[PDB]
Amino acid sequence: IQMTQSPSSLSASVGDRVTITCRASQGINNYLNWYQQKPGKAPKLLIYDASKLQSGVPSRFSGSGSGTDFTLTISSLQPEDFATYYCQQYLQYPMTFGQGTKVEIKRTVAAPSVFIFPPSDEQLKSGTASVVCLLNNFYPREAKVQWKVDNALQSGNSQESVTEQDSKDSTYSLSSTLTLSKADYEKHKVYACEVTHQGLSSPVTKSFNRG
Amino acid sequence: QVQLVQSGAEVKKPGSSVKVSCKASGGTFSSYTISWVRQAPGQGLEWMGWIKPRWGAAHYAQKFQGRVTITADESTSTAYMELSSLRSEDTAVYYCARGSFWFGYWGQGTLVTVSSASTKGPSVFPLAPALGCLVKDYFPEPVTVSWNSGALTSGVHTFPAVLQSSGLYSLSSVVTVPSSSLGTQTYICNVNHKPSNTKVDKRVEP
Amino acid sequence: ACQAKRGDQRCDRECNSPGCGWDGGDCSLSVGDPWRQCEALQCWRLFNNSRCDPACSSPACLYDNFDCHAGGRERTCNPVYEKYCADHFADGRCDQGCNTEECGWDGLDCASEVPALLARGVLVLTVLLPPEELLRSSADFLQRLSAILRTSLRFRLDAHGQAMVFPYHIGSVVMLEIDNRLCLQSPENDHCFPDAQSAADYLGALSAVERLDFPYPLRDVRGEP
Ligand SMILES: *[C@@H]1O[C@H](CO)[C@@H](O)[C@H](O)[C@H]1NC(C)=O
Ligand SMILES: [Ca+2]
Ligand SMILES: [Ca+2]
Ligand SMILES: [Ca+2]
Repeated sequence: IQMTQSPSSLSASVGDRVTITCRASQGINNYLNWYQQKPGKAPKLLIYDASKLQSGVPSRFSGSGSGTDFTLTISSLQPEDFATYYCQQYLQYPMTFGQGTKVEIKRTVAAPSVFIFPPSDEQLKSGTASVVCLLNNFYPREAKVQWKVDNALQSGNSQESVTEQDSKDSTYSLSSTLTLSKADYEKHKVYACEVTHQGLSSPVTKSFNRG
Repeated sequence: QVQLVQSGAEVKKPGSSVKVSCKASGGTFSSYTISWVRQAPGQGLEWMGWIKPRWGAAHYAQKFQGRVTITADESTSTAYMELSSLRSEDTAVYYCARGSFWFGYWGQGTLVTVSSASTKGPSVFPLAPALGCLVKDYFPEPVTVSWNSGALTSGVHTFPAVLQSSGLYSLSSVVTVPSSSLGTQTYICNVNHKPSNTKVDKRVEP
Repeated sequence: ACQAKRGDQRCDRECNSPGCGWDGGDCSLSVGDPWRQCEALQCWRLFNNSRCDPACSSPACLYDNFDCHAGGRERTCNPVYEKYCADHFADGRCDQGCNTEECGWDGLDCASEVPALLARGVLVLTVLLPPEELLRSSADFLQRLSAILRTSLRFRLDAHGQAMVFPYHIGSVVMLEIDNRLCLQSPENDHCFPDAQSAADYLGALSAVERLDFPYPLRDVRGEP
């Protein structure tokens, strides 16, 4: 039984009414549970059998639905409700879960400030070159980073890492690291990072010339 | 109050086996079922199976047939999950939960990491001006990273450690400071790696 | 073989097999296929065996007749206490010896302060006994059904506070509610019927495997909203 949650990501503010839906591939009557999970913590049962509130769970959480379509409603969303929510069927084996709905804090659109770091001389000695592009304090989380080496679009040689939403300003930060051998790094001059984000009128390019 | 306490995090090489334990306290686990659920890094939840320690009956998800062994010791109120022929895809947090169909009570989760790479140490490379610090090619996790031994908390973004093609983790950290200060302010990045006891402290200069 | 007996409102054990559709439902209390949602096809063969079959333990697979949930003596009420529990069920006095799910929960006499947690719908039973006769042993009837379903059963009441037992056109049409107020009072609180049809399918599965020990001429069962 395939469980499909909608949306996968949801942006909301304190006090908002929030609705998360769960679609089962076949009818599961009312055999459905809802869980909350925070990073680095175990899931927490909220609702069992579609609409029954688990003891110790605040009344602001309510479940509804039957058959194939289910709804988790959070009435006045509180700060501690920003987490990932999962639905789970318990009708047939194996017990299966939805892919989760991450509930993040709304903020106004903020364009990233972009920075490019050449590999250090210290790293170059070891025979490896890491070129780092930083996208700092942006919102929403969606961003596109494109690497160009002497105007040649790079593919499969970069890794991105995104921070969790900031506790003070509700923004995201992202690092894109281009990895090359010292040999490949020394045969090229222009290293550029191109950033596409909602807050930017046009994609922004930060670059340097090797040496 | 009923509590489920799991064994500590595991580091395993491919082909090896892991055995995770879960101790129940408060309740006398005679009238209950203990379930095993795993969660791969950025992924969702996956049920592996269950056990009723009173009569020792176990049930498993088909995809874990032959590789998983679920047992329990009535006298110690403890359930065990043994997973054999370990693969890199088995790297996950393994949760112990109580209830068969729905779980109100959970364990804290045991982190198992399958990697054919040895407990190698990190190497710090500085990023000069926004100023950064790079922590490259270390195994396993975690790495501490505080600036000016903790002083500089203001505008610091510590990135989660992404796995490389080599099989080694790479974390990075960056701070946002003013352009005037750079020349005077001797900004330092400090990183502690405890599995390989590396206490590297580095300085950034443009 | 016996097509003339399929759905003839009389159970014939010679035709009571999954192939012959449990004698056209006549031997499964009008439940077509009690295992219709069960993901494993040969679960009915393992339903009657007094042993846990984990692959047949899902709610769809009718909890493998509770043999995974209640493995030991707690699977049944003690027969030496069975008449006592029937005589003292829902008499307004707490009898702790009958205050277990297998004995019928003393008809909730010990849990007057726990709010009702009713399952969805009404359990409808046709019993070939006149309403007067049926209600003359109603506590025994409810206690035994409560003991079988491992939950609390009571007569649904109408606007005038009367039990919803109607003449059958001969017999009775009995309307029951399932109160899970103590089912969900743990330990394994997941082995609880969420609705009246679930309970009706389970009763049909017991009648199909000839393991229903109910001293009443029960013809059929169904769940209704
Ligand atoms: C079901 O179990 C009871 C136990 O007494 C037995 O009498 C009955 O014959 C069994 N039914 C089948 C079809 O095996
Ligand atoms: Ca017949
Ligand atoms: Ca069985
Ligand atoms: Ca009583």
